[PDB]
Amino acid sequence: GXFVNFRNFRTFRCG
Amino acid sequence: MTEYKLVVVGADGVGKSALTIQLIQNHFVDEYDPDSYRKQVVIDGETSLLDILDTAGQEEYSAMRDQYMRTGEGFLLVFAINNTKSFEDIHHYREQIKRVKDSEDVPMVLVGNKSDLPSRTVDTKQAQDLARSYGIPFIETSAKTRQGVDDAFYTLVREIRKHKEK
Ligand SMILES: Nc1nc2c(ncn2[C@@H]2O[C@H](COP(=O)(O)OP(=O)(O)NP(=O)(O)O)[C@@H](O)[C@H]2O)c(=O)[nH]1
Ligand SMILES: [Mg+2]
Repeated sequence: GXFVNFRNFRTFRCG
Repeated sequence: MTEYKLVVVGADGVGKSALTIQLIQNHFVDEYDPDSYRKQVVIDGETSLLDILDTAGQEEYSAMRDQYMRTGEGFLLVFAINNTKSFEDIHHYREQIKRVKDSEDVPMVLVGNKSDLPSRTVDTKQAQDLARSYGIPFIETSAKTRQGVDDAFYTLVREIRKHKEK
C-alpha cells in the first residue's frame, strides 16, 4: 502492500 | 500559453519514466534507470506547456514534491499489459490520487503500457471494463515504439479541460 501516507505515492511492501 | 500539471503514477516498472522521457525527450530508455519534465506543444490550437511529474514508489523525502503532487491537475494511471500485478494495483493508485487531491473527481486516464510486447496478460477488454467502472478513458501505449504516447498525454489534457476552465 500500500501507500505509506496520503501525500505522495511512496509505497510499502506487505511481504 | 496554458500550463498543464500532469502526474504519472503506477506500480513499479510499468514505464512511468519511459513514457515521460519518450514524450518530452524523444528517447526510449531500455536501461532500467530508477523527476520533472516540461515541453511546449500545441494541443487543439492552444499553446500548451506539459509539466510532467514522474513519480515512483521509492523516493527521497521532498516537501516540494509533495506540493507538486497535491497541485497536480490530471493523472496518468499506468499499468503494463504484461504485468497483471500492476493492473491489479491500479485501484490502489486511483484511491490514493483521491486522497492526495482530497477530491472524488480528479482527471485521470488509464494507460496500458508496453503494448509492443507479445507476452500480454491483461486483455484490452479487462482494461476497458476497469476504465468504464471509473468513468475514464483507456489508452494503450508503447514508450518503446511511441505508439499512443502523445495520445495518452493529450487525452489527459483533454480530460483536464473537460473538468475545469483552463
Ligand atoms: N518493451 C517495452 N519496455 C518498456 C516500455 N516502457 C518501459 N519499458 C521498460 O521497462 C523497464 C522499466 O521502465 P521505467 O520507465 O523505468 O518504469 P518506471 O515505472 O518508471 N519504474 P519505477 O517505478 O522504478 O520508477 C525498463 O527496462 C524500460 O526500458 C514499453 O513501452 N515497452
Ligand atoms: Mg521511474
